[PDB]
Amino acid sequence: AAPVSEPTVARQKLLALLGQVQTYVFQIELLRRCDPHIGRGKLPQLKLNALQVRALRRRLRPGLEAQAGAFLTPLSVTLELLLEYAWREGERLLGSLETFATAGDVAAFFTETMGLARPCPYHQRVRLDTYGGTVHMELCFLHDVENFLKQLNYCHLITPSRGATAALERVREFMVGAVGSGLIVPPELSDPSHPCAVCFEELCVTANQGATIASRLADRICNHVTQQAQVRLDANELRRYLPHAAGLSDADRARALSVLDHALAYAISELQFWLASGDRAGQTTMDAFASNLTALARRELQQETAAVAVELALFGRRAEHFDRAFGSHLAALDMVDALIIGGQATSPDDQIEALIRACYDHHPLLRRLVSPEQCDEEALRRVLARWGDIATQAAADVRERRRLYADRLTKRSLASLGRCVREQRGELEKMLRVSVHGEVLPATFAAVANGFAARARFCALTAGAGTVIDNRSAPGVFDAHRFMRASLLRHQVDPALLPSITHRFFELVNGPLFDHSTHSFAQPPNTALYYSVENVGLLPHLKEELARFIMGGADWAVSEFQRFYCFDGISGITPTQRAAWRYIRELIIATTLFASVYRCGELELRRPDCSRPTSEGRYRYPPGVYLTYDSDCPLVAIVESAPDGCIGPRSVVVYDRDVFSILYSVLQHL
Amino acid sequence: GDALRVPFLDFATATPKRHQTVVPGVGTLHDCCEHSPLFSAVARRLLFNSLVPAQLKGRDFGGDHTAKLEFLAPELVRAVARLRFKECAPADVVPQRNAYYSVLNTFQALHRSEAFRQLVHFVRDFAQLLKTSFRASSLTYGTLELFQKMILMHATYFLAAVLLGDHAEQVNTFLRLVFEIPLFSDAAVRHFRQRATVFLVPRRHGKTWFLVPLIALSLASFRGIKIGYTAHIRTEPVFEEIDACLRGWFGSARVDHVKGETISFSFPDGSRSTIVFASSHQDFNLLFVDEANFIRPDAVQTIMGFLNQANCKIIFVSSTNTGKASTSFLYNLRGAADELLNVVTYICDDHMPRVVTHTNATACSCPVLTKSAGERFLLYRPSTTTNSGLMAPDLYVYVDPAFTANTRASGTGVAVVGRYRDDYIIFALEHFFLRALTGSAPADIARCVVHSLTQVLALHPGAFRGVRVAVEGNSSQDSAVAIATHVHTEMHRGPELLFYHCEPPGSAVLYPFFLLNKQKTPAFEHFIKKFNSGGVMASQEIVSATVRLQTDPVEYLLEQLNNLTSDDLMVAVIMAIYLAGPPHT
Amino acid sequence: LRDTIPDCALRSQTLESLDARYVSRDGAHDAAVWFEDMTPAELEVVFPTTDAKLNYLSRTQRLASLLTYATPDTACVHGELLARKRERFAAVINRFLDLHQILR
Ligand SMILES: Nc1ncnc2c1ncn2[C@@H]1O[C@H](COP(=O)(O)OP(=O)(O)O)[C@@H](O)[C@H]1O
Ligand code: BEF
Ligand SMILES: [Mg+2]
Ligand SMILES: [Zn+2]
Ligand SMILES: [Zn+2]
Repeated sequence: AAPVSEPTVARQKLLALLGQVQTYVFQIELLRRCDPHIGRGKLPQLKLNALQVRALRRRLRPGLEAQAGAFLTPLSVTLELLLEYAWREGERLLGSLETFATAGDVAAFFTETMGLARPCPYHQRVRLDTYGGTVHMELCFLHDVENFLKQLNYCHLITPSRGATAALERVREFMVGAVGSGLIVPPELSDPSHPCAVCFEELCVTANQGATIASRLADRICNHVTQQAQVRLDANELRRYLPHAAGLSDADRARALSVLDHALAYAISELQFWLASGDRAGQTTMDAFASNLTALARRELQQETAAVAVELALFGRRAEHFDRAFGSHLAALDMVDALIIGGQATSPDDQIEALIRACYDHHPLLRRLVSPEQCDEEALRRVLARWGDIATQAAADVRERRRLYADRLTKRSLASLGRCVREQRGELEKMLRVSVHGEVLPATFAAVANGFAARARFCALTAGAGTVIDNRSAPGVFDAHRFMRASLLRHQVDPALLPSITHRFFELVNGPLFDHSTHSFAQPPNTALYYSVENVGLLPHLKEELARFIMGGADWAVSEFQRFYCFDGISGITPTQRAAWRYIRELIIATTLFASVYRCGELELRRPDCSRPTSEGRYRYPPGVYLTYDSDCPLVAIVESAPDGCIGPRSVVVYDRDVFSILYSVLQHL
Repeated sequence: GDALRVPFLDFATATPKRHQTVVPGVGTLHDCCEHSPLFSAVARRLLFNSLVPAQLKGRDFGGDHTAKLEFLAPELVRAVARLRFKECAPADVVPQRNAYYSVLNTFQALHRSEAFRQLVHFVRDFAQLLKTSFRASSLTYGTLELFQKMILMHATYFLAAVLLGDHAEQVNTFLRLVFEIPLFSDAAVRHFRQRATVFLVPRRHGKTWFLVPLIALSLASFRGIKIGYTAHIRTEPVFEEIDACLRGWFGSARVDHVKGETISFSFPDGSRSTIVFASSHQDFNLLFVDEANFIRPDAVQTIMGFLNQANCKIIFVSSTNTGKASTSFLYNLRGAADELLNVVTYICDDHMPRVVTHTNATACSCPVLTKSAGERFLLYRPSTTTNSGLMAPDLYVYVDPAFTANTRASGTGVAVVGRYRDDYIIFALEHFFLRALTGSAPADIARCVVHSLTQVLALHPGAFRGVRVAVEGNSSQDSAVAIATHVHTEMHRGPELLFYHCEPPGSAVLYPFFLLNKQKTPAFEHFIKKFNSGGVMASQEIVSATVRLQTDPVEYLLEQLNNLTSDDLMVAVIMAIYLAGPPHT
Repeated sequence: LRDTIPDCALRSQTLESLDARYVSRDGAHDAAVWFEDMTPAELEVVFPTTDAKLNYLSRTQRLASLLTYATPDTACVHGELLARKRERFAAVINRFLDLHQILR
């Protein structure tokens, strides 16, 4: 039990290296805000680390290159993104620090590094390049990359391999710039109101009190592509840490603590412009929020003064970071622009608590708020148990309608009030708390690139290894194709088999992203396709043509002689998908009829997107007739591969564009 | 379990100990690597991917690994095996090794917990029995429907937190993996931990085909945990089916039962978990209420009492018919509840959203404005009389007249709106019905709107410099002009009054009416977007003389608005807001 | 297994020269994956915690993402998103305060 498989030790080494690279890209995102007079001091360390990353992504470059072409994995994708972004930022920061000391300007260095004058590097083009027309969109945000990846998984059965790899490279090049930081997710690219692919998968699964799922995807903040990380920061932070600082002489540390002790001895004015209802004179909630914000401002200003004093004591220089060199642009922002960004000495959680200690005070409703579980419990218990006259009349009716409104707000509508207060609190917390990143983008990117690279790898891997008897070049294959077509266009579909065709059809029209049918808790292909179809918003007049596409001597012979998987005539994204569905239904019904007429062998109508690699470089494509989704060589029949499974010297395969030609060549070879 | 038995990986680093943290499986890393879910959720899954047995990776997962989580190319592994770190700090090597091996020993000790062996023997046995679609095998596939997986999650995430309490985070992650639903926000997984959840399945969709395997495997795998069960008409089929399957795929010497009563499964110990049936009428921990729309009193008391316990999760799986879909006992619960009951419906709220959930239907058996925006709208009203500084100094009033009486569509709609911050707020509403055979319909309508305006003006004195009035003329231009003329005259008894004017086609005359045509679609489109984002609200002291003897005016407006896909008030409100080209004096 | 930091220690020698002379050479072995420590000391006295450092790193990011969107691109759809998000958060916080003012 001593030896562990070498891939496990290599994965542990890669995890350690990913952690180190993440630490390095954190030091980088720190030195992008530090004073240039200190960047010049840390110049040799940054140069050494840049050399390290350069020499690192050359020992892994051929490895990661072979990996991308064979079954990408979230670890490899995250490592590629972090290595590339760390290399980029290392070179850029080194260049921007060496540009400094030629100009000697701090504001210029900050407008360079933090990117204050760059021309919005968060734009990108894709050019999906499907059959029947090439639809091109523009990645701007993160949810846009997620939507494009889901769109590619959906229209996976039309786009070719190389077009998909090109689009995926042009998407990874944007992810390197967006998901490359992996830690702070700049707010220019984040729209949490847009639910990602997993918000739908966790809304289908959780409770839905009526409320069709399309009516719940409007209120969700989606909490997955940009997490919150719940940062907490003490009050007397530096005073706790100054006695035990690293590399400080005891005399200097003592006099620094002395200077600290000695020095320890927002836009509130713009609150009255806010719409504050209720009584104007007296203890109100807006004044309490103003007092809380004033206390937080006092704490932050005190911490800042203490920091300036202790820096003047220890080093003797008032360092200029990105919050002190741009204090002119700061300290002039409105209340909201100071709430969204601010508090280098507090935490967004301190702002949340400063608001909530002002809202919830001295009051029924708070009981429902604090513990909704007991509220639903008591609900279930209750269910189981069961001109002058104008002015005066205006005042009177407004009195008797404010009374009725308050009576409603205290007696009824408590479900709606609880839901609305919870959602408002969530919309606050998601805005204030520090969004770090999510783990959805690399997961979906790997899940889609895996399927596409698997299709390409099967197309390239069954090239030789035996007889490659091709039926796309037709000497007389008409003679043996029309005969088989007439021999299969003769029998009935035997509707006792439709519960199998309706499953082996959705198992092919589906995509490689949403498995949901190979989970070992598998769901039928119905829902496995309903996910990949409803996520990418589909016209309801198309969603029924998925379910009812098999309930019905034609309609399973819609292919021409040589052009089975060929969309030369049609153009678009809906009609191309319709022709793809026609061709796939035709293949399935043809296979079923061939089994129900001839008892030669089994076909099982497999897909190349399956057959995940083993511990190392082994694929073992099993026998059967594959779909391969390739308009240049759609049908590939592996009549017999090998005793082990992998395509070896005895793995005679049959290419063909013509479905019935495959169904005849299988019979001839078996 | 493979990734738990990994050696130290010396892996020296430069970060001070005051910052570094210990991630399992790997050595000691800087603290930032614990804040970024990009690396944390990878170093946390490649480890828990070893506790998951080999029968829960999937149908096609790879040879001997979850190839979509742990796969290194045959060239990247050979190029990685030649990477070597600093490897050491002789004064600092021993503490780091101790910390890493201590965390990994915590994990390994979690691997050996008997209560965890039971949870494994449950989920693995379930995913294995499901391969044969729950046949009578002693121990083409048997795919679960969606709710047949939600019930399993509700049972497993509960029994995990109850039997294994000292491993909340680790077992939570292990179950997230084993259900193949990783990267789930902890709010949902926490929602799975709740008790007293209600299901509503249509008949013949499969509720007893999945319960009795759930019951049998929640019996035979876990130990010492009872299982309640109750139904109205004396449960005998489900009881006999549980007996059959248990004696089938387990030793029939182990099962012991008396007809229509306690079933018990034996064990090497004296655990002997039971299914005591409460249909004929202590600690149960399941109490599978199999029918919850037909209960008789004095039987609801046991269910109301078991709620007082802390270990029971009363699952109200109860069938529906769609001929009695609105069950007198549960479908009312969706009113005042939060993540409690989940219906299994394929024809949703409307008469035909079936095309939406069409592909979601079993294969074997073969609203413009959002509700939240409406609830938020009626639920929160700003007090305009005390926040007047937030209002724009202009009032906009739209009159959508109907010049008939004794008809339901004969109502005249009036709306008085303005800007509030950058949003829109309604100050007044009227849904006015002509008295039959009056001689002065335009003046009656004018008197109605003037009375509304006056009240709004008196409630906010000195707030408004202008009021701009549009009278829709589609019905009758002359009658619309007459209304404007009476409004004009009556208002003559400060704020300036301006009418929208219209130069009808082929005319040079500017009439004080508004013609609603090309601007309808933009107006509606903008409203819908604004309303849905929380940008249109009603004044807390909203005025209405005509909606003051039967219903709340805001509630009434919202009923009309929820018809978007008698509309005089909706049209007036949407158009008054659209108004808020120049109108004049 | 000699480390890279005790390999080269000298004057500026612009980064590409070092890459050419030390690591791009094919005769090397490419050991020593030990990184260095680049965060300074003047940045630890004032932010002495990965939590505080991350909070400051996020505050400056949220400020920079405001200064760049405040030659005539004038649309920069990221700018419109960042204005819509601010104008939504303002209304949401105002209504969250006002509603609890009314609940009394
Ligand atoms: N996804 C499914 N997996 C397994 N059986 C299913 C599925 N969908 C439908 N069935 C079939 O439906 C039947 C279950 O009906 P049952 O649950 O007893 O109905 P009721 O809800 O009226 O008690 C079984 O014949 C079962 O095979
Ligand atoms: F679908 Be049933 F319970 F006859
Ligand atoms: Mg029955
Ligand atoms: Zn999301
Ligand atoms: Zn832009």
